[PDB]
Amino acid sequence: QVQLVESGGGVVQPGRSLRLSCAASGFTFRNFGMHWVRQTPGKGLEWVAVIWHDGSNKFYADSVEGRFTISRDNSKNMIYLQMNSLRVEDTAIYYCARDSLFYDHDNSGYYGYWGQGTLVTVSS
Amino acid sequence: QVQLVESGGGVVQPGRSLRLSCAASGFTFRNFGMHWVRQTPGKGLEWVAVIWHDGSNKFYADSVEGRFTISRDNSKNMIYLQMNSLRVEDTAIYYCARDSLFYDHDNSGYYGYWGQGTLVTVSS
Amino acid sequence: QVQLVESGGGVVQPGRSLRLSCAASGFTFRNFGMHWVRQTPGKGLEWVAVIWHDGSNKFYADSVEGRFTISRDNSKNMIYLQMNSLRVEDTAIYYCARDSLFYDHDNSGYYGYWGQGTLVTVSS
Amino acid sequence: QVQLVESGGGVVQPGRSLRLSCAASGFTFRNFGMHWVRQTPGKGLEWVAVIWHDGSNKFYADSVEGRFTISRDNSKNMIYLQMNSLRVEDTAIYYCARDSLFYDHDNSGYYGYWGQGTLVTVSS
Amino acid sequence: QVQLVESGGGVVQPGRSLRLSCAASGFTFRNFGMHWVRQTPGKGLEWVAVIWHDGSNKFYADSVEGRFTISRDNSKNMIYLQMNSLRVEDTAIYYCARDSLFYDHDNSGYYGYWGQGTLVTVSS
Amino acid sequence: QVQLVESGGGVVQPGRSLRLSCAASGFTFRNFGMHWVRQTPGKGLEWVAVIWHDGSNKFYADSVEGRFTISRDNSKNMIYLQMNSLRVEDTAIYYCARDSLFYDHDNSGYYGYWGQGTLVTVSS
Amino acid sequence: QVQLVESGGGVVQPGRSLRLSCAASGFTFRNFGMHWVRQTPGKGLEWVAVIWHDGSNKFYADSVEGRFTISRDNSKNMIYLQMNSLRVEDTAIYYCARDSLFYDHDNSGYYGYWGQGTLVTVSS
Amino acid sequence: QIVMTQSPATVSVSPGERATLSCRASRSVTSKLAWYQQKPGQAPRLLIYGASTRATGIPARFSGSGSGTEFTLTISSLQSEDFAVYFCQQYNNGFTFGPGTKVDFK
Amino acid sequence: QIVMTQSPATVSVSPGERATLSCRASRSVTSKLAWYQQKPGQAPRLLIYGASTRATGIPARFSGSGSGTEFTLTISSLQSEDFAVYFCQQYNNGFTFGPGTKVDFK
Amino acid sequence: QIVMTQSPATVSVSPGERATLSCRASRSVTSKLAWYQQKPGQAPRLLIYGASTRATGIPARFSGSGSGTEFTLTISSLQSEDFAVYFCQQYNNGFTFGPGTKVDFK
Amino acid sequence: QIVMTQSPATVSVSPGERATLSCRASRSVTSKLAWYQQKPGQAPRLLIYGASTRATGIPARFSGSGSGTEFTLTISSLQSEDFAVYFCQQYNNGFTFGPGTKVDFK
Amino acid sequence: QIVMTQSPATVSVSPGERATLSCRASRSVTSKLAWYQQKPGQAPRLLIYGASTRATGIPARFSGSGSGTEFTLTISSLQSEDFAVYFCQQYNNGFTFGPGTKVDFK
Amino acid sequence: QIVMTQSPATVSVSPGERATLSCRASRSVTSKLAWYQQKPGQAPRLLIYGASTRATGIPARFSGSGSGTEFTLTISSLQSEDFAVYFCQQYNNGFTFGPGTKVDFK
Amino acid sequence: ANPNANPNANPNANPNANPNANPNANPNANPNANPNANPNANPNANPNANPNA
Repeated sequence: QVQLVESGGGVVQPGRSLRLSCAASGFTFRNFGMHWVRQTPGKGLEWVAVIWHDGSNKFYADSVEGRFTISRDNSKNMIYLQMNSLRVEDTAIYYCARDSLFYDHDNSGYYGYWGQGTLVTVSS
Repeated sequence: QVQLVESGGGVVQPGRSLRLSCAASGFTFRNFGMHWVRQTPGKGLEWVAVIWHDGSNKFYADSVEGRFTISRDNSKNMIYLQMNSLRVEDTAIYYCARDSLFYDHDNSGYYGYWGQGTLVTVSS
Repeated sequence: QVQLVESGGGVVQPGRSLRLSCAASGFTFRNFGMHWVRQTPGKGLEWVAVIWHDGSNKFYADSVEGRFTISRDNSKNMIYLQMNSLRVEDTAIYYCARDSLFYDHDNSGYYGYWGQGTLVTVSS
Repeated sequence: QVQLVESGGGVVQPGRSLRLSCAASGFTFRNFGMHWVRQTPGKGLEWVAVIWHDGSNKFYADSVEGRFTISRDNSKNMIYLQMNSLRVEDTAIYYCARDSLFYDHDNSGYYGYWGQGTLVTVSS
Repeated sequence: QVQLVESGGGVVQPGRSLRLSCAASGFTFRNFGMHWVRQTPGKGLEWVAVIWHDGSNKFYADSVEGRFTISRDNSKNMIYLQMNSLRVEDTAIYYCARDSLFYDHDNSGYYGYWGQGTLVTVSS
Repeated sequence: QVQLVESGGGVVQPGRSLRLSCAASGFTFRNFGMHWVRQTPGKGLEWVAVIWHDGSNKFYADSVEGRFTISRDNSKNMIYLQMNSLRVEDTAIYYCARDSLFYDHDNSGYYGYWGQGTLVTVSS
Repeated sequence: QVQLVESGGGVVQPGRSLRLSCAASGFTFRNFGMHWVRQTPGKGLEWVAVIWHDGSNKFYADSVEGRFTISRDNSKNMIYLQMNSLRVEDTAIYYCARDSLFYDHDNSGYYGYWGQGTLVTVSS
Repeated sequence: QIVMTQSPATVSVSPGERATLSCRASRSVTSKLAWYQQKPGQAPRLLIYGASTRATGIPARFSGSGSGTEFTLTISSLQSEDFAVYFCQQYNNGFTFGPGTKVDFK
Repeated sequence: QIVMTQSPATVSVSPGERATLSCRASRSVTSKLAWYQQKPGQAPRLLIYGASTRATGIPARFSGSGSGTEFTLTISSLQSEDFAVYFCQQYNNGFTFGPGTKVDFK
Repeated sequence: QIVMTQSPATVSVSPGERATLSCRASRSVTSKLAWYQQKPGQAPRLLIYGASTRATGIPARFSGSGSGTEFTLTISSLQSEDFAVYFCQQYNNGFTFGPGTKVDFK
Repeated sequence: QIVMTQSPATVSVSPGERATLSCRASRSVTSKLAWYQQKPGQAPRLLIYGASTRATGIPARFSGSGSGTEFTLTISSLQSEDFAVYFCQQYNNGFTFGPGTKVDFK
Repeated sequence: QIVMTQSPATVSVSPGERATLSCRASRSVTSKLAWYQQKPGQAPRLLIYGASTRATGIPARFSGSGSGTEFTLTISSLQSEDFAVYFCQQYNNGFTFGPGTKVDFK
Repeated sequence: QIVMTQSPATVSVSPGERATLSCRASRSVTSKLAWYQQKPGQAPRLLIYGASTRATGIPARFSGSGSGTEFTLTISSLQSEDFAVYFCQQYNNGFTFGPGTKVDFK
Repeated sequence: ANPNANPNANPNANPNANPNANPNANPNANPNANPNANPNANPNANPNANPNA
């Protein structure tokens, strides 16, 4: 019973800062890498960032490079996405997704377990 | 004389928790990692979990992910397998397995020494 | 907003040592490899050196092989270029350039983001 | 200043073992592959062995196949040649050579920079 | 001194499996491709299989296609031939033969060095 | 014992897509190229498509140009034929055929080993 | 369904350069050679250039030799025609034509399939 | 990076027949491509990973195939509870998604 | 490409007799022409390949010959199992098959 | 992960003969494969580890071989005690076992 | 390594007219050739990467193309801000730049 | 593939007399043909490779020549140790050997 | 591999005159051929690499040319320090040198 | 001459190709290799790491 629950959603103004949180349970949190996925109507799903199991490596998409900051604490089984300098293009639903159903060395980078998603919109 | 004696077997109804214990003697306990191996008639041997020498890291199979917990203390030379949320797919013999015959960097992950194991059956 | 600023420029005599620095911000510094580009009036742009993301590999142009040294510090977001045995034909404007706009495995080596450039003059 | 110096030469009896050492300076050693070139008077220049940049691959001439071992230590900027089962026909001057003046993918195998050479003689 | 020593020969019943092993010494094993050659009295020499230098490509004769499997392991300087579904037509002396005397790009496919050979007899 | 078995047959409506698969065993799959052959009662045998050993080249018949797509998976020993935009003229039995009995450079393009075939019917 | 569509048309001044592009779909693009055919009112139909399947050979008409350049990209299924040093004699409709209906070794060079054509006007 | 295109955007079918869904990538993806099913109101569900391997719990009705640049998703006998929008992802070079295609009642 | 024809359409020969099957190509195919044997309900079997060479396991009863545009397949002493339909294929230019010739009891 | 298969499932062997056991993996395993012997009522015992190296106390009777996706276990001259079930394990990517093969009296 | 050349050295184009620049390679560079724009007193700006792909933020006015040894850069309707010197780089083999082509008023 | 025939099967020669051997190919082989010498109880030894090139350590006594479908091996002054059976191999199309020609005392 | 020949073995030219050296290969070498200059007691010095490209620091006096199997090295107007032995190397297939041609006073 | 590709070419592999390693390959380190970090590497902790001391 793996449940991923997102939080930290709401409304904010452009140029401000927002922080998203994701809580993970039902699996060994420290043994897997976590992702964030964005869904904009009219465009489809869009990848945001990935973090290694221990947080050693963090990779971001081009559209969000230099503004979003992903982090993790294996002691609380929680995932964060510190989202600075939000822009009007960022209105979407953010999914906390897990990499791989199980560990296959030559097959990684696909999201097996998704969360219900949180809505983040920016306007005035 | 590396001897592995297992215990904690019995009958547990589905949805309840069972705990297995494995007492090991005849070798330096804290210097090796221990495994649990599951043997089901009609399915054969199936890997369950592995722990590190100092208990820093824990890895589980996909079928037992999030339900089974492996623990180890070095002062009593014993490993444990806390099995919550038992299901009828889990009826089998659980073996205590030692990793490697001797410490080699490029060759580890084979169960050199085995214990007799206990029968854990779940039903109504 | 990827901002690159060079430093360490000035006037030195031939045969002396000069050390250029380049501070990077606005992106994940440790995930990309940075270059150095030299612009001599009357000759145009010319490549100098490249460094891997972790600093594992370093490559230099033939005109600067054995005299120039490229290094990086991922904990300070700085790119360095130690210029030993400096000569009169190395007088130019040095640009700190980042490789690629985003990560594409089959397309790498172009400078998406340039610094403003520093002036190094070697004369008596 | 590409400087190559050779050592380990001298006089040996046939059938004995000799080891030649080459010290390289003035360039990034680990980025280039090195050769050994043999000059026998009355026969001319002859190639002996080649080693990749990281020592991955080693190719020898037929005349020295199975008797000579080439190696490199990228941390010490040193090129080695092990001369086992030495015979009279192996008496010559041995040149430490670097492949290519600069990296060209479609042009490699020529020796841009040579060492001064060391004399190895085999007789009773 | 290129020396090839075959082994694994003997007598087997038709339809059973026999594995031949070929030990090579006196040359760089990983740089050359190795062959298997079959000699039946009354018919002459017959080619069986060939393996590339890295083991990437394997080719077999028509009479042994799908039944014989050639393999190599460069870390032990050994050449293997797995013979499944043996038939009475497969009795012969099997020679381990190295391809070419030296590397020539436009001349390859001749056996410069042959092994001593081993006898495989199939009958009841 | 080269056995070729196909699947993916059935009844489809005109204008829809069907995918045929062909499993190959008993020979080195990646060393040979495979064909698809069409047999229609009242018209006879017809050629459809060919693929190279590594899948580099694909050639289709005029009547199937742009609608059928041949592909191969050398890791699973399977041959596939995607048949989009099906028309009533495509009702036939499709055979998986291997090119040539053995390698002959000047003689290739005949189907030595066939499969049993599958029936594809297009109708309303 | 083979469709050829041209683009890049328009009006240019004499002595300037224009680039026509042709998009191809509905067939295996990399297996056929493409042509450019010119139609000037009052003169009739005229051939311009031809390119091999992989672009190894390119042949131009006498009137366009040395000024026009034909190329192709098999990864984008597009045919180009660089028209350098244009003159008033080049005012015509340019068609993208494919060679032959199907592959016949002794019958090639006829334009089975034509595009809709694009208009290039050279004037001031 | 690699741009994914799906065709057709929408397909019309009645329950009980076979539905084919196509995914095409600009550059080669070898055999690393995943399919996701998203119904209105909740997150997409991983159906197929690799090129044809099915996720645990996915019925054998969902069949995937293809490699390189051409990929297809085939449903043997399309049912009612599974009418949704399907997405195509490649994880060989970067992480991109397809525009998504929809299955609808006929 | 090359249009292949066979003559006669059917042959009637008693067992033990010699049956000759002819084949003609529209254009020259040099020495690249194979013969296939198909029994009802079975996949075709390669008997002769190139112009005359015999596939492994084919009895010496089957004899193929010819070159250019005139090819013949000769069965010296036809047995009971040699009653089938025989196909003529060229692979010199393209891959085309003949209409097929049936061998029937006399 | 990696799926293991063994063939034949059971083999009939008289004492003094030579028995061959085959193990095949779906994907490459390089040189990390082990063979285990289990007697009825007994825990499995490690015979061979890595690809061919023999565990201490194992007689030279047992000879393992193979690399990549094909592995083989052979027994030089089986006595009565060599009749049991044998398992094939890989520890290169995950930990998966084969179905297990049995040697039975002929 | 690879010597980059551009022709003509200077091109005179009035605003609203189409300007074309050429870049030629000694040996084939496949499709790895980037274009840069430099205004006086400023660092070069990446316009095109690959062979035709446009950098983010670059107006659709800049349209480049070419592969192999012949590359071109086309400005569909040159504005007042498009007066600068444009450099041609190849990164297929080494990192070499072109001499640069200047666009000036007519 | 290529059928290799040697003629004559056995040649009678005395020491000091020049002995010749002939090798013929069914189709063109160009200049890829090796000669091997096998003594009773010994593995074949490579004498000549290519069409005339001599293996290292082979006395200049052995002389080969020919190209296409006619290859000959000539021993200028056959000594006492030159009595053996000589094999002819082609490696142009496949790897086929000849039946072998034996030289014996006269 | 390839046997490399040079002709003539010795050339005599007065200072200010043009000296030409020839290099011939047994098989095709294309455009992979280097020239080396060795003075007595010194290591060889790379003059030409490829077929005509000149190493850095070598004056424009030395001009290499040729392709395939015919290669020539031309010294336009030889000075006093250009008296040495010139070696010809091919690196197209293996690494073979030439015997060396000496330039001497007249 | 015919500009179309030849479907009658040999689709089978060529065993006559040279099986020996080529010494003429470039031994110099390639500077054109991608210097950017690879995001597609496995982010999951490896269970096959040695668990002993």
